[PDB]
Amino acid sequence: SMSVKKPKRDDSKDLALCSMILTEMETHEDAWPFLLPVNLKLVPGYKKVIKKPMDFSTIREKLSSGQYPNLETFALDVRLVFDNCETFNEDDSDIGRAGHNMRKYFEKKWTDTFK
Repeated sequence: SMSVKKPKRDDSKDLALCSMILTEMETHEDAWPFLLPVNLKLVPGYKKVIKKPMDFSTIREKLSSGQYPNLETFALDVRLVFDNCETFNEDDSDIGRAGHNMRKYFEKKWTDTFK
């Protein structure tokens, strides 16, 4: 509350560390469904169904331009990529499996870097 604060957690490296995580997600062999925005002209149903499209290149541009206020807004966009994937793709599909694999990969890096 006013003039009453928990001890200051050092967040000065968060930007660099989210960049490193994002690099590792970018270079994973199962990243290919997620590297670029879904083409809304060429994929029937996507525009109407997925209210907030997100992809790794969009996260990279947001990260590089100071559009994440803190490390949690960064995690929310990464998770959005996988949530969108599950919304549109069957689990038993190459893309559906890719999304589960990448979500697992991300959540481990996230816990190990920050928790």
